[PDB]
Amino acid sequence: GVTQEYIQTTIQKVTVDCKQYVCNGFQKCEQLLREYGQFCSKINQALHGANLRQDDSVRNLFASVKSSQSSPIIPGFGGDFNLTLLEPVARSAIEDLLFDKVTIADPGYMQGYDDCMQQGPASARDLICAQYVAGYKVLPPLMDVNMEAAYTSSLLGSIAGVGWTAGLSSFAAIPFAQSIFYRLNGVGITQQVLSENQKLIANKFNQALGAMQTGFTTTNEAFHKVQDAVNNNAQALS
Amino acid sequence: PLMDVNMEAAYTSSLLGSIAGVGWTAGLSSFAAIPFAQSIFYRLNGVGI
Amino acid sequence: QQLVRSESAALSAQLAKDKVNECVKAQSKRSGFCGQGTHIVSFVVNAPNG
Amino acid sequence: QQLVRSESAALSAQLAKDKVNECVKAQSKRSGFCGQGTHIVSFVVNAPNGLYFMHVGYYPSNHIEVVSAYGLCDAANPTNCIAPVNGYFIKTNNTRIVDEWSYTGSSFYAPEPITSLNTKYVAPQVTYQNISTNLPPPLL
Amino acid sequence: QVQLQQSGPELVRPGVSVKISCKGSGYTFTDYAIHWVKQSHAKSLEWIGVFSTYYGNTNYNQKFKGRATMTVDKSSSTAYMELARLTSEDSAIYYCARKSYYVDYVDAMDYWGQGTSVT
Amino acid sequence: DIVLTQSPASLAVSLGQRATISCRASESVDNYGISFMNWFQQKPGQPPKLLISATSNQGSGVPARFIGSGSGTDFSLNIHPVEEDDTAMYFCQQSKEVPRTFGGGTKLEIK
Amino acid sequence: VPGEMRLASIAFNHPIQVDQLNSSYFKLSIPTNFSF
Amino acid sequence: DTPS
Repeated sequence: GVTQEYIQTTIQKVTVDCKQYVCNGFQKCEQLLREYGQFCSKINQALHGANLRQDDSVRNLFASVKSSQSSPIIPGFGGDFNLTLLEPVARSAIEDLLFDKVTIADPGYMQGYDDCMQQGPASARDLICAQYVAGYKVLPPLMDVNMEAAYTSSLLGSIAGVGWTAGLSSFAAIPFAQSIFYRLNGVGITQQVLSENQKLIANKFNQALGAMQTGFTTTNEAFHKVQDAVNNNAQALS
Repeated sequence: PLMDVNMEAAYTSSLLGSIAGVGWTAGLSSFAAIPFAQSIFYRLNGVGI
Repeated sequence: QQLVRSESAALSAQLAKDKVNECVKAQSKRSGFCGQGTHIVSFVVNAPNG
Repeated sequence: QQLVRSESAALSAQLAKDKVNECVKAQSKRSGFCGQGTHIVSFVVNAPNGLYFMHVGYYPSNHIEVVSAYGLCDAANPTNCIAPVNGYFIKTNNTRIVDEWSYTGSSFYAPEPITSLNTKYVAPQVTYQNISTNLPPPLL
Repeated sequence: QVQLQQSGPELVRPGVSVKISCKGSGYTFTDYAIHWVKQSHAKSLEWIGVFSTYYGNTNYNQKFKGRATMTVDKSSSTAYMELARLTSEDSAIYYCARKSYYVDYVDAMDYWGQGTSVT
Repeated sequence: DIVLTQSPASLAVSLGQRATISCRASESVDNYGISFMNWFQQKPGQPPKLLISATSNQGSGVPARFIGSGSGTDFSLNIHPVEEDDTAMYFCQQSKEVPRTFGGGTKLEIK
Repeated sequence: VPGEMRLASIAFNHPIQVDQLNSSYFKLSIPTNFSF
Repeated sequence: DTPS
């Protein structure tokens, strides 16, 4: 059977123009604000440091994600196990299911500024267009989704496996099913039972795998947490 | 509070009954059901006595 | 508000890193971490902000 | 502000305490913790407002691919199977060893004759290689 | 500069054991196994056995399991080999050779001794 | 070990002629695609000399003219520039299994 | 003095690939050198 | 740009 968890690693990165949030360059404001100009400098510095911390954590995480070596991945990887998490070579279909069920507003960057502007649909209601009214700026993530996809496939390539000593030097490079059998002997299941039930194991395993298509409901708490991470980011801007 | 204190006590009663097995592999599913004294000696052999 | 959230995110990110270096990279006998059914291989995928 | 800083410092101090009672006092197999090169001894020194750690580590280089087997049996006797302990059985590429197979450590490439010190008896499996003539560990 | 100096040929009488030697030169003697083969005719040759010079490990042709053996004097950098129970059918040319791996996992016979013979 | 045979038992050629030697095995010798086939050269009054190995048609003590060929049960040697000093007995040898037996060989000669 | 800054892609270092073989034997990757 |  399966369980799921969501662990947030970032806060959306934003900056605020400290002139524009107060006024639009009207000159009475422009002169009056000078008395408080050092507060804006403190505001900008604090926001800047916060954004640096967000990018620091990303690099630190990826340093542990990378491996010196990994298996290539082709269709039919994992043998008789279904492995629908494999990419549609692409981001995995499972990642796309998550992205489709999430209710987040359409992204900035491209076309950005011209998706605020009249050269687009009249029905846009994005806070991203409000970014260019309010003086907000939403910074792009450091991680790049394509590079991120490469990192997640690299992790899949380290599978098979965890056994055969620490695994921190050598790379076993063996089929997935064999690593499963190794793990099941690791929990006291006899080898004889495992050989008798090999197809049964694959069937029960793929039954649990198939249950992932019911995993995107509001009753799935990990899914709910993903949605509220998005809600919190949008809420602060609003 | 979310839970009645008697149910909370019932949860800790089950923890007292979860002792022995402690070891005997990871102990994850099997239950040895042996006397407390025996589990103590098992733990004492765990440090080489 | 942003500073507080950023710090909690940093701590949360450390937890994720710990699971990658334990729950994913190795079988574990510890219970606790990972799903509660002993442990057998676990997987991780990209999610927004995490 | 001062109260907030104090609380975060207490949590940070707990982390340091945990590493002194694991990362420093003993070798650890968890990885993640300590330096990123397996683990070997680490040291700690005083620093203003805190503790400063140094972690010695092991970094692999010049990786090669070799042929290896899951285990070895005996074509004359299916119940005689063995498997390496904390190491691997690899096909021999060394002129000192007359045997077709050799034992190595997993942290560093280094072939050696297979001996009973490096093996354990295991239940047989279909993927184990069968020896058609001579395998000295055990001879019988 | 690898060399083996095989010992000279002998017309040994039957039922006498026969010892042959071939000291190494120009390489570290203990890092390579010695191969021993028999030539009864220019078209008829067979492997006799192998001796590790580092660990003393051996293997032999099963026809000679109750017959010939090999030994090494590591301090003298030399190999010796001997055949028990000589018969007239055992007259042959013999050669020491050095183990090598020009290809991964492929045993090669590399350098060869000049040959010796027994009758 | 697997039995080796070779043909033609002798071959006579003109100088500079291309030439080849067949060398069948009783059973395929490839294990993990390694093959383990060595060819040797010998002349009377001399020890055998290594020529080639199954993945080495250059090096291993010879010029590129000694071309190894084949897989499974069939192997051959191909030399496009035969010279009078290439006349020798030639022997396939199998390192795949003990005893590490080898073929009776064939002999090349200039007409 | 120095010229203009240069735009660049962020590099991605690929792991060394190792083949996952069929049947009873397999390729194994092992380091041949190390450093402290 | 590169160092002096």
